Amino acid sequence: AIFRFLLFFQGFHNWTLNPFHMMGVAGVLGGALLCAIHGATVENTLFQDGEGASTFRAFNPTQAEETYSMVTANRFWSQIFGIAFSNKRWLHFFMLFVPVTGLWMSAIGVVGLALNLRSYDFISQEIRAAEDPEFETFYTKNLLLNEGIRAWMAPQDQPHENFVFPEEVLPRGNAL
Amino acid sequence: SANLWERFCNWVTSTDNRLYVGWFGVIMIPTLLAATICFVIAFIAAPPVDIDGIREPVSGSLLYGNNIITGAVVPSSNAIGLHFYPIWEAASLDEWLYNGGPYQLIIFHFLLGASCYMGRQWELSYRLGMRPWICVAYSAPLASAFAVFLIYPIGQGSFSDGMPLGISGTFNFMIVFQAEHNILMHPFHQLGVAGVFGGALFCAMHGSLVTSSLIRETTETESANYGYKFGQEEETYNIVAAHGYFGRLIFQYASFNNSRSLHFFLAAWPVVGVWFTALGISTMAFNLNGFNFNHSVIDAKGNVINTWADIINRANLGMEVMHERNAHNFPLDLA
Amino acid sequence: MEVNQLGLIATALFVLVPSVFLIILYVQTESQQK
Amino acid sequence: TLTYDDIVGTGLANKCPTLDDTARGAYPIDSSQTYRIARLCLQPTTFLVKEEPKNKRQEAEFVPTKLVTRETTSLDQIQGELKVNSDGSLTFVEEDGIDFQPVTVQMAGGERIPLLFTVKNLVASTQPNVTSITTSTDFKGEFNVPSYRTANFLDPKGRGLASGYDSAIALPQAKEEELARANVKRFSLTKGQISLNVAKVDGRTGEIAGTFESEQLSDDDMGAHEPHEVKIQGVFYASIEPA
Amino acid sequence: DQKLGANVGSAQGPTGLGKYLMRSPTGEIIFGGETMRFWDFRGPWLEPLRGPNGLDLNKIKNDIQPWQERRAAEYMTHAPLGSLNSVGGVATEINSVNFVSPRSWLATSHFVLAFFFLVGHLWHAGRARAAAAGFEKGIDRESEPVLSMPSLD
Amino acid sequence: AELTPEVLTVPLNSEGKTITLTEKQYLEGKRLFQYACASCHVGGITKTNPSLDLRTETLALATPPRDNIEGLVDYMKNPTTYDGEQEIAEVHPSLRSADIFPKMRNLTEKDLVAIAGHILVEPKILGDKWGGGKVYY
Amino acid sequence: METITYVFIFACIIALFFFAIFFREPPRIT
Amino acid sequence: ELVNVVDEKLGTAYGEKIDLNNTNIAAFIQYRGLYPTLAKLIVKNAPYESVEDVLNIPGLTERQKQILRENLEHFTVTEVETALVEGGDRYNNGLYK
Amino acid sequence: METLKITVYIVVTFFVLLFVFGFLSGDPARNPKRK
Amino acid sequence: EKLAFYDYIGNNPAKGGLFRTGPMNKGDGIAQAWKGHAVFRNKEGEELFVRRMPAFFESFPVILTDKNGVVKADIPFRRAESKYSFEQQGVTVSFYGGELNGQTFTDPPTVKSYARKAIFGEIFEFDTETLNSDGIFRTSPRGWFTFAHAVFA
Ligand SMILES: CCCCCCCCCCCCCCCCCC(=O)OC[C@H](CO[C@@H]1O[C@H](COC2O[C@H](CO)[C@H](O)[C@H](O)[C@H]2O)[C@H](O)[C@H](O)[C@H]1O)OC(=O)CCCCCCCCCCCCCCCCC
Ligand code: CLA
Ligand code: CLA
Ligand code: CLA
Ligand SMILES: C=Cc1c(C)c2cc3nc(c4c5[nH]c(cc6nc(cc1[nH]2)C(C)=C6CC)c(C)c5C(=O)[C@@H]4C(=O)OC)[C@@H](CCC(=O)OC/C=C(\C)CCC[C@@H](C)CCC[C@H](C)CCCC(C)C)[C@@H]3C
Ligand SMILES: CC(C)=CCC/C(C)=C/CC/C(C)=C/CC/C(C)=C/CC/C(C)=C/CC/C(C)=C/CC/C(C)=C/CC/C(C)=C/CC/C(C)=C/CC1=CC(=O)C(C)=C(C)C1=O
Ligand SMILES: [Ca+2]
Ligand SMILES: [Fe+2]
Repeated sequence: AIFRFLLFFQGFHNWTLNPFHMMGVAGVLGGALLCAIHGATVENTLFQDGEGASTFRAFNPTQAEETYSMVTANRFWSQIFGIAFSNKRWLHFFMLFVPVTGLWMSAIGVVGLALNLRSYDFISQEIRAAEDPEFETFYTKNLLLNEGIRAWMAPQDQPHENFVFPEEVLPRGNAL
Repeated sequence: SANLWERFCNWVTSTDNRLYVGWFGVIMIPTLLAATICFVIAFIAAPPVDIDGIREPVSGSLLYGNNIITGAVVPSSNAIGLHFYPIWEAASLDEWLYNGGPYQLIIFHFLLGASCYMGRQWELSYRLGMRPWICVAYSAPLASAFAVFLIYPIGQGSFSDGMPLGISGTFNFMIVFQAEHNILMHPFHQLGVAGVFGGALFCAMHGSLVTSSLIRETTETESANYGYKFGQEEETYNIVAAHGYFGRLIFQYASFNNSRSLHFFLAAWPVVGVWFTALGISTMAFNLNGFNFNHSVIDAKGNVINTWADIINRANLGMEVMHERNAHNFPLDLA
Repeated sequence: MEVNQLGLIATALFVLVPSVFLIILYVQTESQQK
Repeated sequence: TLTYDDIVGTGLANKCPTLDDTARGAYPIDSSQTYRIARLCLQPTTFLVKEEPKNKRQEAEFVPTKLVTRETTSLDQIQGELKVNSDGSLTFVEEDGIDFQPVTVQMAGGERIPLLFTVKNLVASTQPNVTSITTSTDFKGEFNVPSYRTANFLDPKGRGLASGYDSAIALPQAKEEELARANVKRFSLTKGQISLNVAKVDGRTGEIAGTFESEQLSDDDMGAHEPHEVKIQGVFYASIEPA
Repeated sequence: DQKLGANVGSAQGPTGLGKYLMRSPTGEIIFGGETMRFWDFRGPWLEPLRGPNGLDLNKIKNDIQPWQERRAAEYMTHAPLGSLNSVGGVATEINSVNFVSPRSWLATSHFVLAFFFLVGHLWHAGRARAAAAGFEKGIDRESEPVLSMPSLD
Repeated sequence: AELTPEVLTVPLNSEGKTITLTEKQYLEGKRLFQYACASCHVGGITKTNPSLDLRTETLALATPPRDNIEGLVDYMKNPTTYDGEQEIAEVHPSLRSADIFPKMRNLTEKDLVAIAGHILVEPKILGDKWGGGKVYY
Repeated sequence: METITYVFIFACIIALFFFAIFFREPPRIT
Repeated sequence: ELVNVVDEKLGTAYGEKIDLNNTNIAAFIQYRGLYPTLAKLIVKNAPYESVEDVLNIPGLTERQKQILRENLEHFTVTEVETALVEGGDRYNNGLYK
Repeated sequence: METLKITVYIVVTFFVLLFVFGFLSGDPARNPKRK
Repeated sequence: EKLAFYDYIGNNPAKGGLFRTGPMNKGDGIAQAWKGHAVFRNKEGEELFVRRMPAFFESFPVILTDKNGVVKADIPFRRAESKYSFEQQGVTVSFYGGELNGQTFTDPPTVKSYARKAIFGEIFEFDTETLNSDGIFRTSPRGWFTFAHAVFA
């Protein structure tokens, strides 16, 4: 019942093309990166505080020294990515920021979809597509996918509208 | 000269280079410069590509009417399928740009380099005396590019079915995928979103817990960040106060107190979840799709009682029935 | 093509203005003695 | 003879057969014995696209163009009866075969010029009184050039002739007179000229060879813009047999 | 359609490419439609129709045998498309034909296994190299290698 | 809202006489229909030739009439074209060709009657769905 | 005009990249 | 002026009855015993100048001629339209279920 | 065009050799301690 | 006129887009006059009705039904088997009150044009020149104020 909410938004609001939804994902996707990346950076940049292989027990629940080489981590990334943290206070605040900002943006985009004030089309594109029949972008392509979603779904998805779309009116490509 | 080659190997491998050009790097640096340089030119000036092999060019570059959001580098022709299409396989560049040659030059060099990029994430860790495995975290996002840029095409029989290199072009890959595979209804994708949602979630948890339990060493009107010096001996936050709060939010045994176990979980979760998402695309590349509950619940007479699973099928049919307008000549979509 | 006339200036000031902001600060920070 | 595998990938498959320098003979025509063409074949070598003077009329010369698609140009398996006529001439009449191939060539500017290189419904003829087919025994005639794209083809915005949208649905309240031409699809049908002039005969097996030159129009894109004039030069191979 | 009186050789499809037969990039005659991507398929049932230039319009025109017609029909209706819960067909299909090609099962199971094993490789190889040189349990608090290297800054 | 005997009572022969199936035959047919038909006739259509469906009306205008137990049964033994002017047992499963379509070997006259009954009963329950394709899914 | 604007910003981000990697504030210890 | 020949054809006999010169072959499946054999002959045997000219297809067995006579009321005939006949569209116009 | 193929080929060989003859050069050796 | 004007989907704040800038006039154009009420009928004299466009839909199909809601006519996508084309039904359109008052139109294209318009409610006459409109709906101040305050809040 949530997947149709997704499909709906594509089909009717062309939500994937919305600047705010994009920021949304950049944050959630980018947030799930910091998560993974920071975790691994820590586990493979640890000091030896035990004689075992399973280094989990080797941890001081009672502070004291940093359990992983923040100095080594810095040099690693500074040589493989070119950029690297060097202020755990910032590295951790950043981790709060990225995914919380992302979700905030994805919200605004929807607050706009309430009024249907969507980010459906690019006018310059539509105008050229009207006059010139050979102009085709991955954008125009998508809009057609939407037409199909709307036409074939609307009927059983909005019962209160007693929709009746004769077979001949249903948009369809060749053969399919 | 202690011996040129002996020296060369000492430089390459040198851990004193601003950027660690490694052994894997010797393959990476060039392949990645080609991929990048070809892309940027393509995306800006490449001409229309007959992606579907039906002589119906799709222009996806800026200079040919696209903007950042719509523009993309279009996949090689379907007329080409899985055949290798190196520039030296075309009567001319004009022919090569029309059949989507740039696409292959890019995906192959990128995938090649992005792998070595992994090989490097190991090497440097070795030359520095740190434990490996970071490169194993990066195996997830890589294993995805692979699934989306190569496995899926191999499986489907053509590179023209690989994900395009552009914003909208990607949404296309998604919307159609869903129609042909009903991915949202597949265990692997779900595990994928759990990992991504979860990741972002946890990323926020850690991030906040820690940042909120920092030991005071800063002024009231001074960036709380300065309270940390690069190359500190002791910790910069009270991981015992952190655990104290979080243990009370939910309940003690449901909270981490071992920074090492915390960080393993922090890495394990997203990487494991994305691994499954990548295996999903690599699996639905052989047509083992999501659950098909169409017309499952039926009543006492035989009538079909719809579920949300059915409302999903209609939305899928719309996509099926409209994608690739002119490419089909027969009843079943087996390609 | 058939784009918006103000699009150019909207993008220009959208980049300039805040960039000019940061820059004014960074340089005035950077030049503070000791 | 070579098997499929002996040709696959060589491009050899898109080449009409050839006769050797020897075979420059002459085939006899019984005029009382029906004959047919077991296999006509046309291989393009060049595609020239007549240019336009613009306002200032200065004549328009055909210009070479690059073949942007690949080796998919050849017409093969053409077949029909080669009836002998009262005046002793011969007229070929095609029935069926791979009689058309969609070709696309680029130009100076970078413009892609798609055409439906064909010879559908060919009606080639020769000189009156032609007892035996000698080297250079001109065949000339017309054929039909159907619309490049067929009735069902839909443009990037869904509009089509036999199917598809009625208008620019992306611009719900726009004036329509201006968009007229691009919303209303028209199906073009035209005539073409070709001449198959022999160069190699071989009365022995009754298989002649040569070169052709044909002219036709290119795609007008469901009538959205004007078609370009095209000239096509190549070679052909025909298999004449009593039958 | 050929039985309905259609001339497969000259049939023109929506795009102007050839409803039933078209040419591959190197000139050979192949089946048309999205199936142009599989022109590399060879098979007992289909070979007898192939000529030295690919599908021969004469054999296709009168040498097609019934066992082939039903072979093509069988295989057409048993393509390797199906769902996790084993519902043969396209994702939009209806329940009834419970089937998922053995070729799909095998191929997926083994790509997963094949994959995870490549991770297994990376993991056990990464461990072995640190184990050998000897640091797979942490950086020596005392002798921290990085700390003896010049600053690149 | 149930499959009563009524919904099961379908035309037996051309001369109006009818027969009434039982919930056992029905299910049994439905199972057999899946075993030897769905492959190509899933949901009343025909994948290897979409022009001819199993809609009762389509079977009514068939030649001979195939819209009754007797009809469909004959068909499953000696199949013909829509005008009946040609036997197709060679490329269509049937009893006279079980050597070529093994799935048809087990099949006994009892089974053929059920399959036939299913075809006439389905549209009675599903209606338009049975004939049409994805449009109705 | 649009193309120019898109490429410019891109060119500006790459410039940033450069300066960020090669002209950062050297990261000092203790 | 510009017009969609097909949408215009639907305002004539074609659009009300099986057009022997345009309508696609599958249309014959809506009447008893016309499909396979006869529909092929009708379509295969080019255009007709009047519905009855169908009764004149060479070879038609006496029974076929009978059937044809019966269904003539369901046929008509109009100018051959290229958009509808080209591409062999009368044997397969890209429509299935 | 047949040239470019040659060149490309040469170029890729160089790097691929540089790569194999690289790890071959006693790579285990290169690292902080035990070697 | 004023009353008829409110019965036009082009004044529905729910139509529009986030980057579809400007007044409502840059869209459909400056409203000039009410063409009049359009009544559609088919050969039998039966009066048909145009199914209106729900705000949710960017594009919507032209479907015509009688009082009881039975589909009597429509504008087909695939003509191959259309049963209700305006052509096959002799659909006609007549106007009452307004610019087109007292007039009737019967040539398919013109009838369909107006049918295509009926979808948005009362048919009007716009001046698209002046503002160089593009014919793509934009939202009213009511709409913008609402979006802005819901976000700020
Ligand atoms: C970072 C940490 C990461 C940790 C990661 C952990 C990963 C753990 C993975 C664990 C398990 C993977 C399981 C794969 C299962 C595949 C099951 C399946 O193929 O099953 C097939 C069956 C069959 O279903 C039946 O399918 C049937 C019919 O098929 C057919 O039958 C018909 C006749 O009956 C006809 O013949 C027809 O043609 C034919 O196709 C009928 O329709 C039935 O009505 C229908 O019930 O499955 C059913 O019933 C299924 C009911 C399923 C509920 C499934 C939930 C699955 C996953 C939930 C995941 C939640 C994750 C949250 C994660 C949070 C954080 C990570
Ligand atoms: C490819 C990557 C991608 C990514 C990263 C995202 C990311 C996101 N999307 Mg998209 N989306 C995509 C692709 C993507 N999307 C595509 C292709 C489509 C189709 C076009 C959509 C369509 C879409 C829609 C329609 C929506 C999103 C929304 C969102 C955001 C949701 C926020 C969230 O996590 O819920 C937040 C969840 C909560 C607050 C609930 C938390 C409840 C907690 C407190 C307790 C649970 C406890 C419970 C009691 C325990 C027991 C449970 C029981 C089941 C066992 C998020 C930023 C949503 C959005 O924009 O929101 C503003 C939205 O509506 N997306
Ligand atoms: C508003 C509430 C809401 C809620 C509760 C959910 C909840 C869920 N969504 Mg959903 N979603 C929402 C809004 C919401 N969504 C919106 C607005 C959108 C966009 C339109 C989506 C889009 C979306 C997608 C695309 C997917 C989901 C999925 C899921 C499930 C993910 C599990 C996970 O890893 O989460 C992170 C959470 C955890 C790791 C913690 C587990 C919490 C729960 C399960 C248990 C708590 C247990 C108990 C209370 C505590 C222990 C007590 C002790 C005594 C035993 C989950 C049930 C996925 C799915 O279907 O998976 C099968 C999926 O693919 N959602
Ligand atoms: C507070 C509410 C408010 C509202 C509802 C409006 C509404 C309107 N204005 Mg005004 N306006 C306002 C405040 C407001 N204005 C102010 C303060 C000024 C002076 C600066 C103006 C100056 C003004 C002019 C000069 C004109 C209008 C016009 C219009 C109408 C334009 C129609 C349109 O397409 O909008 C377009 C709406 C948008 C583009 C909003 C999108 C904002 C997005 C792009 C960016 C958010 C940026 C941020 C960086 C995102 C993420 C950040 C990250 C850190 C998280 C519309 C009725 C036009 C008119 O009256 O025509 C007849 C006109 O010419 N307005
Ligand atoms: C889709 C969202 C997503 C993106 C975009 C993304 C991106 C990135 N992740 C990286 C790293 C990582 N990501 C990680 C975990 C994760 N990453 C995730 C999700 C993402 N990660 C998730 C969910 C996880 C958790 C499992 C890890 C653990 C790492 C790393 O270690 C690595 C890193 O170094 O981070 C610091 C970076 C590797 C850069 C590189 O080697 O460039 C190579 C090329 C460069 C720099 C420039 C040349 C560009 C040329 C080759 C491009 C040619 C064109 C492309 C092939 C086309 C693609 C573009 C599309 C728009 C079509 C890169 C910025
Ligand atoms: C002319 C031409 C070719 C033009 C264009 C070509 C083209 C296709 C361009 C595409 C680009 C494009 C338009 C993208 C659109 C997306 C976009 C710009 C969105 C912008 C708006 C947006 C998302 C705003 C807010 C949301 C948000 C916070 C997103 C955050 C994303 C983000 C930065 C994620 C992090 C990714 C990442 C690599 C983090 C690394 C962190 C760090 C280096 C780890 C190293 C490290 C780890 C440790 O653990 C420790 C301990 C230390 C010490 C340490 O160092
Ligand atoms: Ca020109
Ligand atoms: Fe941390």
